[PDB]
Amino acid sequence: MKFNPFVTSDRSKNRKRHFNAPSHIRRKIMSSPLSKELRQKYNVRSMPIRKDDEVQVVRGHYKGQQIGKVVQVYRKKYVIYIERVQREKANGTTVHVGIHPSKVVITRLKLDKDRKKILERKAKSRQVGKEKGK
Amino acid sequence: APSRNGMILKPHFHKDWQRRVATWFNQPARKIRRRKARQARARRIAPRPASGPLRPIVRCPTVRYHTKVRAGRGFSLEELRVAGIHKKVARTIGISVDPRRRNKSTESLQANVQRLKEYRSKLVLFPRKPSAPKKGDSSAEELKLATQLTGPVMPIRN
Amino acid sequence: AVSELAGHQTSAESWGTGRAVARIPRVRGGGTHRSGQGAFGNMCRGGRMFAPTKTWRRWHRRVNTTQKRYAICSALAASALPALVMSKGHRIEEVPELPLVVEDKVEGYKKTKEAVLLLKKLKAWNDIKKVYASQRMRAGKGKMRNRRRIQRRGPCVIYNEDNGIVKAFRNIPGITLLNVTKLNILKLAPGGHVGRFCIWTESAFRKLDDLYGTWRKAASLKSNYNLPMHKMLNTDLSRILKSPEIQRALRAPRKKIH
RNA sequence: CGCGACCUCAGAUCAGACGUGGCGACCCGCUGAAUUUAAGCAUAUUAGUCAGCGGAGGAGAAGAAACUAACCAGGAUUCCCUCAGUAACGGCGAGUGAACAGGGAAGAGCCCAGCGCCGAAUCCCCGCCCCGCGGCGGGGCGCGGGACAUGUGGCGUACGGAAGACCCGCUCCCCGGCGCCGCUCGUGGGGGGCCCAAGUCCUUCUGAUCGAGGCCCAGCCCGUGGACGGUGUGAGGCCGGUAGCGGCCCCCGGCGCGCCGGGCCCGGGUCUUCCCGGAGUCGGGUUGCUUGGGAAUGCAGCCCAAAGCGGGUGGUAAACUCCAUCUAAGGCUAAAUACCGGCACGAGACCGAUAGUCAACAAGUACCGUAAGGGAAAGUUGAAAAGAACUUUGAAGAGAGAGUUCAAGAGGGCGUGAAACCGUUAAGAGGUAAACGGGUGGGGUCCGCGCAGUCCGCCCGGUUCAACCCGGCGGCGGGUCCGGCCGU
RNA sequence: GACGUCGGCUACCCACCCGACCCGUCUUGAAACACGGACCAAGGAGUCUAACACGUGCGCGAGUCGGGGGCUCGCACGAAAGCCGCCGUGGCGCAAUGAAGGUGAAGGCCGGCGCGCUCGCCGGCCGAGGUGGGAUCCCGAGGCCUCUCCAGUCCGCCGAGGGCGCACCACCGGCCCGUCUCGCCCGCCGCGCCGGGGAGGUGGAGCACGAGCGCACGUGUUAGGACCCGAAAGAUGGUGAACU
RNA sequence: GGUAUAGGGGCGAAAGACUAAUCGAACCAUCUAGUAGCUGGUUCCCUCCGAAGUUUCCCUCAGGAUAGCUGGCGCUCUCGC
RNA sequence: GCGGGCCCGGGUGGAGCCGCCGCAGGUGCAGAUCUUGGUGGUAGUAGCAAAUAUUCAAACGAGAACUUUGAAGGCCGAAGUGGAGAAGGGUUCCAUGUGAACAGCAGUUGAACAUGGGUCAGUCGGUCCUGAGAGAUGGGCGAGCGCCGUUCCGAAGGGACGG
RNA sequence: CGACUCUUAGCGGUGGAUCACUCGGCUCGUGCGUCGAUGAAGAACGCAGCUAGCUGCGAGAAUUAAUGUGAAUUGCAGGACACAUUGAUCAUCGACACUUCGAACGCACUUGCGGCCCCGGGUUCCUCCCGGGGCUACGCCUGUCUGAGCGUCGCU
Ligand SMILES: [Mg+2]
Ligand SMILES: [Mg+2]
Ligand SMILES: [Mg+2]
Ligand SMILES: [Mg+2]
Ligand SMILES: [Mg+2]
Ligand SMILES: [Mg+2]
Ligand SMILES: [Mg+2]
Ligand SMILES: [Mg+2]
Ligand SMILES: [Mg+2]
Ligand SMILES: [Mg+2]
Ligand SMILES: [Mg+2]
Ligand SMILES: [Mg+2]
Ligand SMILES: [Mg+2]
Ligand SMILES: [Mg+2]
Ligand SMILES: [Mg+2]
Ligand SMILES: [Mg+2]
Ligand SMILES: [Mg+2]
Ligand SMILES: [Mg+2]
Ligand SMILES: [Mg+2]
Ligand SMILES: [Mg+2]
Ligand SMILES: [Mg+2]
Ligand SMILES: [Mg+2]
Ligand SMILES: [Mg+2]
Ligand SMILES: [Mg+2]
Ligand SMILES: [Mg+2]
Ligand SMILES: [Mg+2]
Ligand SMILES: [Mg+2]
Ligand SMILES: [Mg+2]
Ligand SMILES: [Mg+2]
Ligand SMILES: [Mg+2]
Ligand SMILES: [Mg+2]
Ligand SMILES: [Mg+2]
Ligand SMILES: [Mg+2]
Repeated sequence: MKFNPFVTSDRSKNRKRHFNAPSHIRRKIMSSPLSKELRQKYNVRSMPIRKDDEVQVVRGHYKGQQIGKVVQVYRKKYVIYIERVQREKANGTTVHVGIHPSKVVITRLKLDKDRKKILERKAKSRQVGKEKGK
Repeated sequence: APSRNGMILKPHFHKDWQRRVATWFNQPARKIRRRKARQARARRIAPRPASGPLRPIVRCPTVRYHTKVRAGRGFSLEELRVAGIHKKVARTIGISVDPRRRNKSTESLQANVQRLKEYRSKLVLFPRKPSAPKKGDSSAEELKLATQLTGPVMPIRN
Repeated sequence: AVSELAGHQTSAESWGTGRAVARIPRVRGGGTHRSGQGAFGNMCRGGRMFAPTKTWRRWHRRVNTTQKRYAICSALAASALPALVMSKGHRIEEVPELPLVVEDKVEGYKKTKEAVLLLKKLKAWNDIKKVYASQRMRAGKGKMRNRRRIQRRGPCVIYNEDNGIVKAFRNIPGITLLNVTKLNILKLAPGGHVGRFCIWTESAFRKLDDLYGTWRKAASLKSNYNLPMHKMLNTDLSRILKSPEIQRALRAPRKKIH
């Protein structure tokens, strides 16, 4: 149960905040879980999705064990485009099918300086939390 | 129109009373705010009583009561002179002083002087600086208690 | 309440007789759809509701303190009598004793696992199972008014002093925590029904006589209060009816149907 | 015949500042009605209300008795309960209508003129030096100016004050900077940023699960986290969040420490000697408004117009006589109080697109009037546009095929798609308009049988254990209350 | 009687016999040549606050109470709930009657002291009077009997008759306050234009061994917009001589 | 064409004429949901009981108060015991 | 089921819903010349009749009574159905293209719609002057926003020549 | 059996009622409680590659600088950026900038007329002319300067 008297806990207000969030907040919203191997290695639950990651589809029509690269991140529509997750239009044109990040597991990260910093911060915070628990 | 023995009533609702209706949905919030302010004020003066300065003994006019005893606004100047406390000094130690109150009876004067003496007896005058000057109490009776005095100081009982 | 300005923000005058209209105030002038249409009436579109709701309605009701104590004592007494607790729907079949009183070490709990283990040991976990099975969406407009989820009320836990027991029994659905000195009738009798299953603590159980007192002793914590007297002592009608004293003073019944 | 001071009065694109307007929910000062009630209506009521004008703040106003009382007295102002629908007012009709005391919230007291003592001991402006200077200050150096004796500053104001006499114990408060340790209660003060638990486990539905069954104990794991929202349904564990005296990184505010520049030689009690009061003001007559205030409650234009053991008040006008209580005609002050406007949040037994604000949407918009002003209608494909490629008739609008989708029997005002009304198909009927109630008959629609439906349920005739014993287990009732607890 | 046959009251259509004028409203009188009405969908009219009166339910009860305030939580459920030398300041009730100064509810019996003087003063006793009707309770002769005659404590029904008599009603008395008439005495700190008492009528929303307080529900009457819609009007502030 | 006269006001060779399609008192907003003893309307079923247009008073006669007619809630008793 | 209504079967629909014990209300429509929205008979009906009038051939075009071209017959008959302005309008002006909607028939046409383009000043006018009038300062009034008045209760010209 | 008309049913039309959804309202409550001559509220006109409206912005005109975050915006192209770089977008926002009217301020409101200083084009300050920059409103306080008076006085 929520106790902080400054949190929303309102259906319409939470929906308004979700659908009107700025781009940098939408980046945090569009986060996907890491694979079990990556979770074991980096000790990180989930990370925001990026344009150059390897992605497996967990739910939907395109569910499978294939590994595909992210084509682009469409934050306005809260969706991402994957390499081989595409459909044929009427005239034969190929169009990418949008998959929500929450239904996607990352099997390989695009490691940059900022990504490493985020991984270290998350791991240190989790370590501090588990030390507090003990 | 009257009908078979009802009371003759004259409601005072001929003005635009609905314009000036005062609701009381603010009552619990008002009480909470008052309690928070009271606690903050008590915390600001850590060793001083939260109620405030000592109040004198007062008898009520209007023969209806004629016997109850309540708290007065402050001790009169004659009572301070008899007790030996300067009027300007008294307000700085927590003694209520007002200059309008007269003194007709000897019994009330003596009762208030005795009350002032009793208050002075149980008073812990902290030193102005960490070093102890004259009239400051010993450090023995300074760590023994540094808490508020809940309720009125020396409550009045009839 | 509705806004005081609702429907009267327009300036509408009623067209007089001699015109096919029906003597209703209508919007004055303009080249709009809302022109000569109708306003100020509860039967008109837009209009104003009949007898608009006011904020100064008597929302709050007053109950005597003695009656509130009477009701809370009746609910506390009805916490006994396993028939009434069963009638409330609580799964009380395997509980070793309905006046379930537990040691004071429960206040020392600080983790939910200890709480669920204790509940399973006392065999009161079936109530939590029923609460889990009762979770579903509310029907009607309440979903869009922050009342989307509904569930069954579960067991109540009464403690003497707070030592972390609430945090342990905080994430278990259906469990309500009450203090002895501030027992609430709204939670001891949910829905106005007097039956309710409560789990007591030894200190809390012993404080009951100090809170209300017996018939021959005062409350000792309430300034002037005593337990209410019984209107009748021998409540069992069956025993009274077939008692020898009554049977000796009865006529022979007439049960021959004519 | 001019110059030099002073008093009154002008000019400035003279040096440096200040006011103007807006909002106005709450507040202050004026002005100020009529609808309405009195079953008519003129006094009254509506009502010191709406309309109009002026002036501020975060609150405003008020405020420390020219008071209340008549008691064994109380003691600034403001607000709550009660006093009280009472005293009182009123074609004594309708109606109007306080104050005191009592219990509380909060609580804080003071300063001038005059009277007098100090060599104007006082203040403003310009120049230079030092500090800091983004809410322009402090000190020093200037025979540099000005204001002020038609009165500045120090002491001092009704609770008495000033000066001497000599009784008593003794000498820290404030302002501006330089830095410093404690991160200062929602249990780390305010603002911002980045983060911290656990199934996408096995089958099985579906277009898609967040559905169903199961998984060392309601089931697997977390739980100080089982709120909420999103994700192709109904998710504690997919994601953001949620709980936490959880963490880290910056800014700000506040309380304390050492230093510098400073300002500051600051008492109480008794006695003695002097001093101590706001004028066209009080008050009286008058008239108008207002009030519960009634031979006049308050505010006023006009006339009269003061005194100092005086003046005011003591709810019936006047005289005489004692009592009680304050010291008006000068000024300041936070708190308890109000807040339909503004900024940022939280919540709901409220409405759910003819409802809820006029406005869920490019709404004070389109549009109307010369103008003051008036003022709408209007949400929904689909999970994903995957928004119908391509073939064919037609000039095209439009169709026929094909294709997408679970579904276009969802095709761009596209969710569900009622009634009024319309076309067509199937059936019935038809010269007293149609339609209706009661009673039958005929024809259809399907429903329930049946290839007899003769419907069962007990008693009677034509593979093991009850009867009866042994052992174990559990239960019922009883009294010698057999014994103890329990209990009136 | 059973593979083109059964049962289907009600609804689909049609036919026949009888009945049968269009609803709502004003009205003595409506089918009316009285008014409203083409049809369908959605909205649409006795509400809320306050004051009373009565009835009902609950708690306490000569008491009752929560107004406001204060102490516990940082509000998830909570602006709830619990508590108070505030438990009562204060309201209502427990005492009424006069304009007011004021007064203010018990008598009766017994013996004595003054002349028992229907009057005053001393000690004891009973403590809301009496009459009539009074639901219920108490006593109750006797009867009914019991397989035979007598005796017989017991479990019964009826029980003539005799009583204590709830609540309430009617009447007769008593008491309290105002007022009228006739009167005789009592006390003192101050002996008076002092104060008190009696009898007999009358006026009062009174007493005469109590019943209210708080909450909730319903009805009825009001003030409010007041079940909904409807004027001819009045007032305040602004805009127009582009027509005339 | 420019300008002046603005609502109890203007202007009028005078008709109560004109004053933005309104003039025996213009338009706009508010008081205002002004008042009406006067018209119209007033939303589900079943069961039980069931009226009056009459007396008196009222600037009372299309309306009220008051008695009468009605309903509901009871209570006090008697009994084919 | 007397009734208010209710329980099942079938079809469509695609995401929430109901019973019971209590609580609360903006809780039940046939009417109010009720409000809003929609739809009928009338009805393929009234009507598309004020100002003399059209005809032939060709072209574009799927399509011609209405467009264009040529010919013929007419009217407006210099107070015009002609050529230019003011007020007002505001892109309606010009070129190209479409024929969805509008031009009460039609249209190959338009003042419709969509693309673009177009207004050139010392001499033509505003700008300057004052008229009827309006309106500041000084002054007066007014509780006040402001009003009275334009020479009236004003130290009202900041200009110029010569030295 | 025709056509028309009446009732019922299936399907197809007009219409958008009902139900379910809701980034919107209404009500209560908490904290804060801040406009302007250093130019407020409001209004006008402009600003995007393709841009009408809404929203945002002001000739630095769909935003500049700085801080935090860290790989996009997106209807299409174009692309800047190397995302091992102050570095795309976002949020914060303390620096800078902020057209014309408007208390609106040189005079009036036509965007018309002026005056006082400085600089440049032209000059070789030379006045015309052109461009740019700073001033020029009312009331009022302190002070300065220049003044008036048959106001009250002093010397000659
Ligand atoms: Mg206090
Ligand atoms: Mg009247
Ligand atoms: Mg009337
Ligand atoms: Mg009248
Ligand atoms: Mg008045
Ligand atoms: Mg003041
Ligand atoms: Mg007072
Ligand atoms: Mg009272
Ligand atoms: Mg002085
Ligand atoms: Mg979800
Ligand atoms: Mg969830
Ligand atoms: Mg998580
Ligand atoms: Mg008197
Ligand atoms: Mg709407
Ligand atoms: Mg549809
Ligand atoms: Mg009538
Ligand atoms: Mg008639
Ligand atoms: Mg009829
Ligand atoms: Mg009609
Ligand atoms: Mg309806
Ligand atoms: Mg009544
Ligand atoms: Mg009206
Ligand atoms: Mg009148
Ligand atoms: Mg005439
Ligand atoms: Mg009405
Ligand atoms: Mg009448
Ligand atoms: Mg009856
Ligand atoms: Mg009958
Ligand atoms: Mg025709
Ligand atoms: Mg001719
Ligand atoms: Mg021409
Ligand atoms: Mg053209
Ligand atoms: Mg046409």
